[PDB]
Amino acid sequence: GFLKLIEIENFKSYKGRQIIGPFQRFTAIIGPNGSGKSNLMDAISFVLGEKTSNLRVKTLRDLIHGAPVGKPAANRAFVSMVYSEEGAEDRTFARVIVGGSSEYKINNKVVQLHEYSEELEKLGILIKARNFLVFQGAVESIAMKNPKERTALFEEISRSGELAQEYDKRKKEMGSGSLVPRSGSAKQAFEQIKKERFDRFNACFESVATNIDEIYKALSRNSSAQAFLGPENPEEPYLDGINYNCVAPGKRFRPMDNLSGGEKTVAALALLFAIHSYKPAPFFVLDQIDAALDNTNIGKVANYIKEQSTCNFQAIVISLKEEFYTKAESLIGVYPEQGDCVISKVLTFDLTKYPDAN
Amino acid sequence: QRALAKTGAESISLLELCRNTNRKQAAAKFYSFLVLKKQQAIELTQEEPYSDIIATPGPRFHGSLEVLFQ
Repeated sequence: GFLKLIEIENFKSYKGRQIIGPFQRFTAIIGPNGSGKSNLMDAISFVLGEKTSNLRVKTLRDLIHGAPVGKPAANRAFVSMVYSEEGAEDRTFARVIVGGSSEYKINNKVVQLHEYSEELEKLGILIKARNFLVFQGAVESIAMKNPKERTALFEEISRSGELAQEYDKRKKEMGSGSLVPRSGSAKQAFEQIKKERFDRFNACFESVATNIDEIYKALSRNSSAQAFLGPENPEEPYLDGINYNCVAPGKRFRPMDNLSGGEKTVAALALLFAIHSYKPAPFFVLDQIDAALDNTNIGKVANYIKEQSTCNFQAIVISLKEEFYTKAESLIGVYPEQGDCVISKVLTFDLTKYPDAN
Repeated sequence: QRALAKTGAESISLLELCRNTNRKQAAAKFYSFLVLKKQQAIELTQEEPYSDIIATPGPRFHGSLEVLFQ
């Protein structure tokens, strides 16, 4: 389905109860320099299960509006997501701050964090892999990360990582760690967990690896572009790194680290979207991924999103660049209101009423 | 003397401002409303999501408002 709207109450700078959205299939969040856009990113992360340690605060209660100046505005706060799916009633996922503790709710009924995470997983929202959300300044790292860290992401998404413990145990029992490892039974038991881990991992990796080239072609709009994912260890891919290499469109092969910030961004988005072909997320939240893109690549990314936002995924972007955000269907504009603490509020603007022409 | 005669209205409708503009121009007017609000040159009201956005004078003076409401 799709993220229909966010409801926020007294969360960081979002004082009072505010409706964010409704979102269209392609919506941009914009506004002047301030804390409101980054706080909305944090609100989305919060309701989608982020740990307090990653929300720029020391304690959970510091997320309540007014805590930065020692005077919280309420004893409670929440962020709520309304999730919509054709042929089903709206489902509301909420995380409430009560008594300095987080309470999770689905359709206003309290659940434990485990069931909350489980229900989001069945919609394609993985709160550990977090492959649906890209933070400001982070998009290029998706293409540039250590290969071994890419393997970790594939082990989390594919659940092959759940087998790593039994794997390590059977490997040692087979003689790993001895000077000269030597048994038919232990060999078989290690070959069996090896195959199980291999099969889980490969179901994810082969899907992503076989779709990334077409996606990278579709983003840089060029047959000359090529993208390759390959394991350092083909017999046991989960043991070593997953290599990511691209041939920039119409350019000659350079080893990735020589690509421009813009080129790295496009390669990172291809990977992001290739992951989506294996375990699709209903929406992406992309924070300033256009920062290093020139106008040509901005056009190509927005075109890909637009043709994809017609019911493959929903795109919620935060952008500082009118070249990008004017290609969205609607705008959420964040603005400040004076107070003891700065207050953020929003406006909504429908761009589809105006011709994108002359 | 020429400045005194540049009278204005009690409110400005964003949707009226954006009538017969293209998408980039309309977005820029929307964005200008956000900036003017940050500068406290205007107050903003929007009755419901995606309704008209109405600007009224804010608690700070601001120059060149006949440019921004054109």
